[PDB]
Amino acid sequence: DNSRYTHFLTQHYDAKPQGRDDRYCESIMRRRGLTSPCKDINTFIHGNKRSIRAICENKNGNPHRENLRISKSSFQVTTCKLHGGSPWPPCQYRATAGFRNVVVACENGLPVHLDQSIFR
Repeated sequence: DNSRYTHFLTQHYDAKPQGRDDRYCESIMRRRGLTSPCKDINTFIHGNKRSIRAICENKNGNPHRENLRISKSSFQVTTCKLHGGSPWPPCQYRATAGFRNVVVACENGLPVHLDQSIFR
C-alpha cells in the first residue's frame, strides 16, 4: 500500500515553484483539493522526492519524539496559512517561505505524514 505516500506527495510536495507568495498558496491549495473545508495550515516541501524519502533511512533522518523522524538536511518549504474568519471557501492563504529540516512519520520507508507543529 502506497495510498498514504501518494497522499503525502499530493498534500506536501511541490517540486518546482517559482514565486512562493500568497497567490501560490491560494492556487496550489485548490489544485490539491485542500479547500473544502479550508485546511488551516499546510506546508509544501520543494526539491527532489528522493531527499524526502531518505528521511526514513538513517541516510537523512534521526528518530524523533514518538515514532516520527526528523531530517538531517534542510528543505526549502512554503507554509500556507488560512486567514479570514471562515473554514469554507474561497480559501485565502498567507505564505511563508522557509528553509529548515522537516519532521515526518514513515511507514515502509516512505513518508506518510508531515508534522505541522514545527511550522505554526
